[PDB]
Amino acid sequence: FTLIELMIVVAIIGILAAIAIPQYQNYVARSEGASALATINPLKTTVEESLSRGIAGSKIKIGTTASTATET
Amino acid sequence: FTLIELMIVVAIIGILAAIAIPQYQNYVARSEGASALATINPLKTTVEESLSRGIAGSKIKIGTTASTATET
Repeated sequence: FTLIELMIVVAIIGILAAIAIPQYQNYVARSEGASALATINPLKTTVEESLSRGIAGSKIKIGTTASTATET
Repeated sequence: FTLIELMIVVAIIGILAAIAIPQYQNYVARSEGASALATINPLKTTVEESLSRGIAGSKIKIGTTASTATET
């Protein structure tokens, strides 16, 4: 092992560092907003259809309970 | 043993000395800086990933304790 060998390794370590890391939280925030909008968008169909069929607005709830003829 | 033998030995001892020693603390300092940067560089990934997944910034600590769903 020579000192030139180790100094070249140190220089290449420094060069391999310093790689600029761009902003990434904006991408995550935008994806979260898109996911939320895509999650709550189909619920417009449920509310509108239930209101069209006469189901009371107070009877339109959120859950996995089996919807009856009066509750959705 | 002759005096010329010993004087040649003394002269070669003096010649074998006087070898200039260049600066070396700069190399050690540069290697230490590179090692520190390479040590703390991967911690950027941990912090960014934990913040992306919603883990609170105050919950991102340093240690070998097993990270839970809320602490990293």
